[PDB]
Amino acid sequence: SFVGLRVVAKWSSNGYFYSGKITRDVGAGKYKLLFDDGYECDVLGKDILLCDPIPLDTEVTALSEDEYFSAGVVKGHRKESGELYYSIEKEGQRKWYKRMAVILSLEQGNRLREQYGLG
Amino acid sequence: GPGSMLIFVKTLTGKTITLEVEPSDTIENVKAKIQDKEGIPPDQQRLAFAGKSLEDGRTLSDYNILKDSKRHPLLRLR
Repeated sequence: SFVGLRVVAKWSSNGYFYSGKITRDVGAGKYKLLFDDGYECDVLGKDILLCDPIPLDTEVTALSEDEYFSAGVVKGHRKESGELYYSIEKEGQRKWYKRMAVILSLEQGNRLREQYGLG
Repeated sequence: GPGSMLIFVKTLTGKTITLEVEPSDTIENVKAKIQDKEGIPPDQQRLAFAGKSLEDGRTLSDYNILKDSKRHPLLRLR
């Protein structure tokens, strides 16, 4: 029933959560995840956030044009040609980011677990 | 150690990993850390930041890449 859903998920205890989709419910409380950047691996259910899109005013980490990740806040989203873009504000300025450019630190994702955790 | 900084590295498979690096770490040391974490031999690794190649013998600081602890560079394997 989670198969096919978009999620944000991590694969290490202290890692960042990345956008992807569940492709299979597998053994031992794990799910096969296909990340948007093409990486596929099994992940623990506890490490999955069923939030799509990430809601307004969520604190996230986003890859800017200058190739740095830094924190920002979600202020909007846009769907174009099947792709999702987030409007994220950093230091007072909004820019648009591809879905795959928006990740969550351990702390940022832990903030979403009570509302959006799987399980 | 104590003054280490977070970086991200995107591998050829599309996986992004994190590393903690010293401002003083050489590029060879970064490649060893990538091997140690992700298993990629250094001889396969060519690293770039923002489209510019990172030379063996230099640090990230020799490229003025590390900033404060708010902004974390994404290096890419090519």
